[PDB]
Amino acid sequence: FKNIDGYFKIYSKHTPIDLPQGFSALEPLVDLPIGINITRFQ
Amino acid sequence: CVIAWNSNKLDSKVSGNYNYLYRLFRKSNLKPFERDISTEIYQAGNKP
Amino acid sequence: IEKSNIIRGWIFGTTLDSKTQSLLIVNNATNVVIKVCEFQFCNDPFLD
Repeated sequence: FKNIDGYFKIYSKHTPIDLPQGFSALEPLVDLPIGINITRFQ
Repeated sequence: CVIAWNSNKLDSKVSGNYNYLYRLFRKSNLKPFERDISTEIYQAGNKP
Repeated sequence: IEKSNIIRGWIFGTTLDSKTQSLLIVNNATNVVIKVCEFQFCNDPFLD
């Protein structure tokens, strides 16, 4: 999850299986023009 | 692009219009492409 | 790291109250609902 210049971007990935040792990439899936102030999440 | 034009005959009333409001006080400067709609009074002193 | 889809969604905002803006992302088994509104929370957020 990233939020820059008033835009909210969400990248995601799924896979089958402490975190495992391996290499994988993530693809862009959401961009929204929210444009608010975000500091804490749940 | 930025476009500006005149709307005198569409937003002027003899008795005066007060539907349009602006903000004058804030604690910190505004981030680009940001919208705030708060109403809390500007804390200039200690007592709320 | 999950099985049977226990984790559902997320909340984003400044103070998470009825006063200022809030984003909800919910995944109630049918569609990915994203909703940015002026939203109220409780102290024990959970779904059936």
